[PDB]
Amino acid sequence: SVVGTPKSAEQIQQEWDTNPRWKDVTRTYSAEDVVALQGSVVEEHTLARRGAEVLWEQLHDLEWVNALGALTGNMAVQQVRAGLKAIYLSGWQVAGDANLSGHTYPDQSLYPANSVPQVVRRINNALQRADQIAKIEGDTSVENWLAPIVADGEAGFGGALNVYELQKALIAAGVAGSHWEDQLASEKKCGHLGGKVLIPTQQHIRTLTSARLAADVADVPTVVIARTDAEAATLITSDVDERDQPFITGERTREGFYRTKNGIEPCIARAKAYAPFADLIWMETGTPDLEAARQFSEAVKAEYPDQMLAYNCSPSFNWKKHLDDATIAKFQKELAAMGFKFQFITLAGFHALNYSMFDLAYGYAQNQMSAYVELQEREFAAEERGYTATKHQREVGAGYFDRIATTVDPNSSTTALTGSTEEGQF
Amino acid sequence: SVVGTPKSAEQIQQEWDTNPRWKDVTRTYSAEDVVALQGSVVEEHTLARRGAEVLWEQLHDLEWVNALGALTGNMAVQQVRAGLKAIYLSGWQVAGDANLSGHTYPDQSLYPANSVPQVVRRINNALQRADQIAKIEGDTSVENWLAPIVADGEAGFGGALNVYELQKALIAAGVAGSHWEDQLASEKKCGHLGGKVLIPTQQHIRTLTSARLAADVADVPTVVIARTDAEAATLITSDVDERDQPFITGERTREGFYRTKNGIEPCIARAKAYAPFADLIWMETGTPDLEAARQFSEAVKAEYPDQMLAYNCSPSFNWKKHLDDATIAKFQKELAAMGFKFQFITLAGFHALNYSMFDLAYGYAQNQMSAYVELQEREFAAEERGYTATKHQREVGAGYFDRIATTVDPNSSTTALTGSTEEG
Amino acid sequence: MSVVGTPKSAEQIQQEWDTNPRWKDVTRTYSAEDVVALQGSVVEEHTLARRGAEVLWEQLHDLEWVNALGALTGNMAVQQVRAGLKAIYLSGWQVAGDANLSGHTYPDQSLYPANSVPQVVRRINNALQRADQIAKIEGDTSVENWLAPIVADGEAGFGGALNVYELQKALIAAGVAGSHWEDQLASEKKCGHLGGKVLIPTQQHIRTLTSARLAADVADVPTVVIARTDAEAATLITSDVDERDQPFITGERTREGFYRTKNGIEPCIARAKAYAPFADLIWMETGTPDLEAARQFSEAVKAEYPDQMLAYNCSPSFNWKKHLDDATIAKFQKELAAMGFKFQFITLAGFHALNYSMFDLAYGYAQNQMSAYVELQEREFAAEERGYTATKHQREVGAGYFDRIATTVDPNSSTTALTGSTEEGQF
Amino acid sequence: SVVGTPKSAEQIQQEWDTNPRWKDVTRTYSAEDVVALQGSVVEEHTLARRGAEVLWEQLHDLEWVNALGALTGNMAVQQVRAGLKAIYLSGWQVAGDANLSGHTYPDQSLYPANSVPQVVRRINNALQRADQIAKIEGDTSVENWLAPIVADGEAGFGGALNVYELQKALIAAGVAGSHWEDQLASEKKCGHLGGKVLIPTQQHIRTLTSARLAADVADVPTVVIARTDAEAATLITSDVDERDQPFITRTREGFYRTKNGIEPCIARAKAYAPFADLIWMETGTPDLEAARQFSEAVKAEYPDQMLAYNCSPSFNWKKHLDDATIAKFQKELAAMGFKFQFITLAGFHALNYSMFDLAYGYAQNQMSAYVELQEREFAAEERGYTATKHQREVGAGYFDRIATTVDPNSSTTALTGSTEEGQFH
Ligand SMILES: C=C(CC(=O)O)C(=O)O
Ligand SMILES: C=C(CC(=O)O)C(=O)O
Ligand SMILES: C=C(CC(=O)O)C(=O)O
Ligand SMILES: C=C(CC(=O)O)C(=O)O
Ligand SMILES: [Mg+2]
Ligand SMILES: [Mg+2]
Ligand SMILES: [Mg+2]
Ligand SMILES: [Mg+2]
Ligand SMILES: [Mg+2]
Ligand SMILES: [Mg+2]
Ligand SMILES: [Mg+2]
Ligand SMILES: [Mg+2]
Repeated sequence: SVVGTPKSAEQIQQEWDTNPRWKDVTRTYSAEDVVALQGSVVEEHTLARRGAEVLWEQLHDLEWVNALGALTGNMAVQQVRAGLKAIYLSGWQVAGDANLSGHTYPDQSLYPANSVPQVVRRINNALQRADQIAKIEGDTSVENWLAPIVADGEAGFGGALNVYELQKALIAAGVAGSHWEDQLASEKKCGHLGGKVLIPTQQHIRTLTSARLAADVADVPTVVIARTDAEAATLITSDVDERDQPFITGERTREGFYRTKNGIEPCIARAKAYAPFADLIWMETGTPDLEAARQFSEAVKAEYPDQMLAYNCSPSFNWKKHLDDATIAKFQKELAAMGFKFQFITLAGFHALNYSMFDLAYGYAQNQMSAYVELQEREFAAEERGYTATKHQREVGAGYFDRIATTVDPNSSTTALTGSTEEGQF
Repeated sequence: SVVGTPKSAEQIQQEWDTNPRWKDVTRTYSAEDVVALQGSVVEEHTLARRGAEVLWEQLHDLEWVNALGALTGNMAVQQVRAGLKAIYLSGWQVAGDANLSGHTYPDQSLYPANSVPQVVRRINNALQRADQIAKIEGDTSVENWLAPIVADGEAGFGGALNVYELQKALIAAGVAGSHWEDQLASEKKCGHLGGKVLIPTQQHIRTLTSARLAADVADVPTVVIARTDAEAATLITSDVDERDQPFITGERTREGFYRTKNGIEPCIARAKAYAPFADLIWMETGTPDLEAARQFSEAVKAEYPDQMLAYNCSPSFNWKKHLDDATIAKFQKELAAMGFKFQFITLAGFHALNYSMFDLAYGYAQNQMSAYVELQEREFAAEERGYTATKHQREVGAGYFDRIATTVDPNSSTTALTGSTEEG
Repeated sequence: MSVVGTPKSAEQIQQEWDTNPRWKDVTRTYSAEDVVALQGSVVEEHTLARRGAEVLWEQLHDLEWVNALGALTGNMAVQQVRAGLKAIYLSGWQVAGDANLSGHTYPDQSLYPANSVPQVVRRINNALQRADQIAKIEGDTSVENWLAPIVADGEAGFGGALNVYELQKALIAAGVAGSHWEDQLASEKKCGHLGGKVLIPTQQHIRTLTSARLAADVADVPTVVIARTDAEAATLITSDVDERDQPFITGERTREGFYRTKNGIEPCIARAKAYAPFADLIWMETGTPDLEAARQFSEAVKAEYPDQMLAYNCSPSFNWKKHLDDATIAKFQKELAAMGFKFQFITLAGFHALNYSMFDLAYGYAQNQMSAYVELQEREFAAEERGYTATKHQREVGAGYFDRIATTVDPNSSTTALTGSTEEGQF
Repeated sequence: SVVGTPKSAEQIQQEWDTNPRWKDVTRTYSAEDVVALQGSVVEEHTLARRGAEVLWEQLHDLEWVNALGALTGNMAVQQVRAGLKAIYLSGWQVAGDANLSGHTYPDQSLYPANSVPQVVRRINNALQRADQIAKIEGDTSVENWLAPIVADGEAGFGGALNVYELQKALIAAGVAGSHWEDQLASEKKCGHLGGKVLIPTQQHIRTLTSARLAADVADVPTVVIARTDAEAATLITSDVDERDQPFITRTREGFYRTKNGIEPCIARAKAYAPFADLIWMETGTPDLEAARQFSEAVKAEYPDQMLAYNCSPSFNWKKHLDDATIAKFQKELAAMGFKFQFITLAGFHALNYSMFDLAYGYAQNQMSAYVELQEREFAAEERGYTATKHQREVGAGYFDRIATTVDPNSSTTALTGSTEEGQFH
C-alpha cells in the first residue's frame, strides 16, 4: 500500500522555501529532521489541515477574526449558527467545568494534559453533526460549519516533549491553532491571577519550536500563537538568558526563583524574541486599554511589520468600571486597525452557562413552570434571528439518524421524528 | 482488617423487616442471595448513601421535590445556589452534549453505557467544590450543597445484567435515585419521540428487581423509579405476558414486533404491576394535562394509596400552545396535591445553554464587546439574588487551592488570588 | 474556501462500486446518492483504516492464509508483528475480561461500554506506529509492515442498526482494517462457546451487515466486513417472523417469549448463504475443532458462492489434545486454508499468555524471589536470537525516539535520556 | 443526614497524638488546617483505608513485603493467586502500555496525570471480582484478595497542588501507598535513565507534606514513600537549599552541576525521614554492600525507619551477581530494614516475552505452539492456577448467580451448555 507514504525531505524543503504561509517562519531544525520522525506512514489530519488553512486565510481576508470561549459542543454550534467564524477553546473553562479529572479546578494546569484535545474533538464532532443536519435539511444559511478552533496549550504541562505531545493530540483532534505561554508549568496561572513565574526567553523559543515541530511531523500548517505573561509576572525561574537579565533585580525567593521587573518593556522584548517562531503574539495585560495595546503593537511592528497580534478581551476585566459605552463599542474595531487580527473572550462560555442556569433555577425555585415558559418563549422569539434549538430533537440529529435508519431499512417501524411531540406541537 | 466487613444475612433481613424505608418494597430474592454476591469487602458509597437518605426524607417532608436537567457540574452548582434541593441528570442531555463518545446524538441509547455515571461523579465533584469553598468563605446561605442526584438509567443498555452494572456505576458515582423504563434498549426513544417499542410487563419487573439488587449488594437505599412509555408506544416485543395480551391487536411488523393499543389504560395497568418494585412511578404523556395526571394518580392510588409519583414537565411540550398563564403558574402545585412528589424539567440545561450562547454570540457577531458587557452587567445585577459566579476565580476554587498551597507552605511566593484582577 | 476533505460525487462512488474488483461480490441495498446525503460538507480521511483494509484484502488473496492472535494491549500487538504475524485480532472477550472502559472484569456478555473496542484499536495502532518510528531511526528493516491490519470484534452491535453504525464508525476512526458482526440478540450476547445464546432473525442480521457497510461507505474506506453465525449451538431465537428461520422453529416458547430453534450446521449453512452477498468473510462458531465439520460448511457455502472467503476461530475454549492428536493439531490451519478459511485466529491467546506468564513468574518469586525473575530475564536474552528486542526496555518504548525529538528541538539539551542510562551501560 | 460528617480537629489531633501509626510522623500543618479543607462531608474510601491498614501491618509483621509491577487487572489477580501480599503499580509500565493518551511512552512523565489512578481502580476492581468469584466457589485458598497497592506518584506532574490532586485521585481509586521522587517534573526520568535533574531538598519535603495533607483531608492513613534520585543525577534546579550546597560544583538551561553518589542520598534520606513511612534510593547496580551503607546511615539517626528497594529489570542481573547472591538478595536486604521490595518492570517483561514466545511459535508451527501453552496451563493447576477455565476466571459464574437471583428460571445463563462445562471439568 502507498496510503500515507511520507513526502521526501526535498518536497518538504521546497514547500518551506516557496509557500507564502512560511514567509516569516524560522525553523532551527531541518526538513531531514522532520522526515526522520515520521516513520513509514503519515496519518492525514483532515480537520486540522482544513481548519489551519481556513484560519490563516480568514486572518488575512477579514478585518479581524473574533471568537468566544466554548466548553461544550452545543456552545460551538450556537457560536457558528450566530455567525462567528472561529471557536476559542479556553483552558480556564476546561479547568472549571470540562476536564478529564471530573473536578472543578482553578486555572493552574491541574487537569490531565489530554483534556483540551478531547474538547477539540468534541467541538469538531458537534460542528460535523450540525453540518450533516444542515445538508439533509437543505439549510445553506451557514457557509462553513467547520469553523477553525484555536485551543489553549497553557505552558505545555512540562518540558519540550510534553509540549510536543499536547500539540500532536490537538492536531489529531482537528485543532486549527494553539497558544503557548512563557510560564513555568508547575506554577502556571490564569493571565489575571497572581503568583506567575516566567521561564527564560530561550525556554519559550524551545516551546514554540516544539509546537511547530509537532505540526511539521503531523504535516499540517497549524497556527502557532506565542503568549507572554511578563506584564504582571514578578518571578522568573533563572537569570541564565542575557535577554532577561535587564529586568532581574538580583533578589531570589526561598524557592530559588528570581525577582524580575514586570510591565510592557519585558513583554515587547519577549514578543520580538518570539516573533520568528510565532504566527500571532499575545501579551496578557492588567486592563482593557487601547493606548497600551497601541504601544505594544507599534513596538513589535517596528521590527516585524507583518507580525499579526492576538488580544484577550477578558471577562476578568470589569468593563464598564474602566470604559464608557462608546469605547466599548469601538474596542475590537480599534484593536483590529493596530494588527490584533485574533480577538477572543476567554471565559464567555463559563459566564453564559453559569448566569443562564442561575437565572432559570432562581425563577423556577420561586414560580416553577412560569420561569421555564419565559425561556421557551424567548427561544421561539429568537427563531427570527436564526435560532433552531427550540426544536431540540432535530437539533441533536434525530432527523439525521432517521435518515441512516431508512437508508439501512426504508420500511423501519421504529424511526423517531414521525409521531414525535416535536412534529405535533412545534 | 475489619474495614468494609459485610453484614450477615440476619442483619440485612432485620433491616428489611423493621426499617420503614422498606415498608412498601417487594424483593423476590433473599438476604442470603445479597450476601452471596458481596465478596469479603463492601465499599462504602458515602454520597450514594447520603443522597438517597436526603432524597427519601425530602420526598416525605416537602410539598414536592422539583429539579432541572443538569449536564455540567457548574449547572448543578447554580441550581443549588438558586435554592433547588435536587439535581435531575437527563440521558437526553448526555446524548446531545455530554457523553463519552464525544458525539452529538438523539435520544436512542447510542452513547456508551458509563456516560451518565461519569456525569453523576462530575456533578458530585462540582457540588463538593462549592461546599469546600463555602466552608473557607464562611458562607452558610446554602444548607446542603450535596443535593441528591436523580439520574437516567434509560432501558438499562441491554439485559438485566446491563441494568445491574449501570445501577452499580451510578451508585459508585454517588447517585441518590435512578429511573428505568419499559422500552426495548435496542429501539430506545425519548418519551416524546415516535417509534417506541415496549418490553413485556414481567421483563420490566426483572429490570426493577435488578436495579434494587445492585443497590442492595452496594448496601445503599437508592430511590428506584419505574417509568412506563405505554401512553404513546404502539409496539411490544412479545405477547408472552398475560397482563399485556388485552392491548395486543394480533398484527406483527416485519421486525416481529406486536402492535399494541396505546394510552392511559396500559399505563395504569403497568404502574400497578410495577408499584411493589418502584419507590416512584412515572408515565410519559403526550401533553401537559392536569386532568390526565389526576386520572393516572387516582387509578394507581386506588390500589396503592401511599405510592409516590413522578412527573416530567417536558420542554418537548409547547407550553403556551396547550395552557394559559394561570394554569402554567399552578401546574406543579396541583400535581403535588395528586401525589407527584418528584417533578423535573428534563431538557432545561440544553435550552438554557443553547439559548444563552446563541443570544450572546449573535450580539457579539453584530456589536462585539457591547454584547458581552450586557451579560456582565446582568451578572453584577444578579449578585443581589445570591449569584456569585461574576467572581469566576473564587467560583472554581482559586481561594480553596490557595488555602491548600499555604497549608503545605505558608511562605509560598506563587499563590493565585493575591495580585489577581479579581482582588483588584 | 478550502477544498480539503471535499466529498466525492454520487457518480464517482457509483463508478467505483461498478468497476473496482474489491466490490465484485458485494450487494448494497442503498444507493450512492444515499451515502453522499449522509456525508455533510467534509469527509475526514481515515489513513490507517484505509491502509489496513487495503493491506488486509490484498493479504487474504495473496497469502495461503492470514493468521492472528488476540491482542488486548499495544505491546502485545508489537510482539505479534516482531514475531512475524501479518494481522492483529482484537477480541471483545479479552476487552470484557481485562481491557474495557468500565475498569471492571466481565464475562463475554456485551456488559462493557460500546466505545471500548475502538479505544483498543486506536491503542494498538499507536503502539505499532511507535514500533515503526523506532525501527526507522534504528535503521531496522527486519519488519516490512509494522502497521499490520487489525480485525476487531463488533459483537452484536450493542443494540440496533444505529448502534452497529456508530460502532463501525468508531472502529474506522481508530484505524480498524476489518470488523465482525454476529447474529445474536445484543441484550443476551454470549461468547460463541458459552450457553444461553439467542439468535435474531436472518433479515435482522442482514440489516446489521448493511449498517456496517453503510458506515464504511460514509467514512469512504473499504473496511473488511465479517459475518458470524452462532446458529451451531444457539437453541433460542427472538422471533419466528423470518420464513428462512421457520424450518428450525420447534413451536415452543420460553417465559421470556424466546422461540426454541433446532441448532447445528444446517441453520449455519442457511444463514451463511443468506449473509454471503453482505459479507467479505463468513465465520460459523462450532463446538469442537473438527476438520470434517469445517469441510462440510465450506463445501456447502462455496457450492452457491465459489469465491466466498471464510474465517475460523481456533478457540482456547476447546480442550485441543482432548479432541485431536499432535499430527492433526500440526496440520490444522494448513488444512483449513485449503478449504477457503483465509482468516484464522486464536481469540483468547493474549488472555492465556498474560495470565499464565504472570502466574508462573509470581509463583516462582513467592518461593525464590530474584532467582525466578532472573530465569525470565535469561529467557529474554536467549530470545534475542529469534528477533526479540524488549530486553532493552527503554528503546522498546521509544526512549531513543523521544531523545531524537528532544535533540531536533534543542541539539544541545543537557537532559536527554539514553546517554548515561543503565541500558547504554549494561545491555 | 449525619452520613460522612467530618471529625473535629480535637479528634484528629487525639489520633495523631496517640495512634502508634503516627509515632515517627512530622506534620508542619495543624489538625485545624485539615478540617478547614474537608467541607461538610468526607467520603469514605474503604479500599484506600483497608489497603493502607493491611500494608502497614504487613510491613511490621512479615520478614518483608515483596511485589511485582502489574499493569493490568488480570496481572494483579495472578500475583495474588500465586501468593503475593502486595501489588506494585509502575509509572514506567503505565507510560509504556497502560496510560490514558493511548500512546507508548518512555518514562518521562509524558502521560496524563490521572493514568496511574485509573490503573489503581482497575486493579482493585479485578481483585474484587476474584474475591466475589472465590466466595461463590467456596475457594478459601487466598486469605486476602484485596492485596494493598503501592503506586507511582512520579514527581507529582508539577507543583505541590499537582502532587495533592494525584494523591487524592490515588486514594479515591483505593491505593494503599504512593511514592514521590525528588526530580524536576518537566525533566522527569526513569531512575535508570540519564539526564536526571534534582529539585532542592526543601521542595521534596513540600511534595511529601502535600502527599500527607491529601491523605489527611481524605481521612486515610496512606503509606507515603520518599524516593531520592541523587545517586546518579548530576544536575539540580537551584543551589538555594544549604543542605544541597555541599554537592554543588551551570548549564545553558540554568541547571547547577552537582556531585552524585551515596553521600547526597544519605543526606536527603535523613532530611525526608520525618515525612516518609519508607525511603527508597535509586542505585546504579544491585549491590548488597551499598544497600548496607545506606540502611546503616539512615537507621543510625532513625532506628525504626523502614526502607524500600527497587530490584530493577534495568539491571543485567547475572552480569553483576552470581546465582548464590541472587538467591539470598531479598532475604539479605530484609535483614537491613528494606521491608518493601519490588521488581518495577516485571509485568512489561512477562507480557512482552510471553506474547513474543507464543507469536513466534505460532508463526512457525500454528496450533502446535498454542497447544504447548494450553498444556502448561493444565499442568499449573497443581500449583493453584485457575485461568485455564477462562469463563469462570472472568466471572461467568458470578454473573450467572446475579442472573438467577433476578430470575431463577432465566433461559439465557452462560455456564450451562458452555464448552468450559463440557471439555474442562
Ligand atoms: C484566565 C485568563 C485567560 C487565560 O489565561 O487563558 C483570563 O482571565 O481571561
Ligand atoms: C426526552 C424526554 C425525556 C426522557 O425521555 O428522558 C423529553 O422529551 O422530556
Ligand atoms: C469467546 C469465543 C470468541 C468470541 O465469541 O468472540 C471463544 O470462546 O473463542
Ligand atoms: C524505570 C525505573 C523505575 C522507576 O523509575 O520507576 C527502573 O528502571 O526500575
Ligand atoms: Mg489559559
Ligand atoms: Mg512571526
Ligand atoms: Mg431519558
Ligand atoms: Mg411502590
Ligand atoms: Mg467476541
Ligand atoms: Mg460475500
Ligand atoms: Mg516511575
Ligand atoms: Mg519516617
